[PDB]
Amino acid sequence: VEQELATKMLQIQSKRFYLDVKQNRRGRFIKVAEIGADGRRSQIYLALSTAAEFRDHLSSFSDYYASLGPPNTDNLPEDGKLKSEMMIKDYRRYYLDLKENARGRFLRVSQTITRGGPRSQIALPAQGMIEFRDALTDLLEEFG
DNA sequence: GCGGCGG
Ligand SMILES: [Cl-]
Repeated sequence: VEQELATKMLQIQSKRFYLDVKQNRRGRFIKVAEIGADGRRSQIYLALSTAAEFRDHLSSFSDYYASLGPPNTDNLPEDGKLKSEMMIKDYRRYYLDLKENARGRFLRVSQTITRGGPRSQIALPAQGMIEFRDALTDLLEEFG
């Protein structure tokens, strides 16, 4: 029992993103879906307060990204976060990591509760963060 | 036209 309240769709590189504001008996939330070029779906759910936090943080990630030069690569593998933030809502944790690999820079958004439990993540090309931010802002202006 | 380092 989830009533749809508003939607936005974005095409970013080979991916499509849907931002949907919905409501159930406990309240309102925003669902963020990533659809890969092959059709693979990944989704995260956000309280509206968390969504606004997310929207706020995207600007600093974009500022940081815009200032970067070329990666540089030694001869060992690397994870490395270029930049990290974490958000919390109740028992849910959201990790925002700006990362680089051979496929470019991207924002990893990961949702977790416990080590042995359900996990969800989306991966947003760094070039799409401004567009994504402004889409989130449009929905936030209409809700909560 | 991708593609995102797990248990
Ligand atoms: Cl809330």
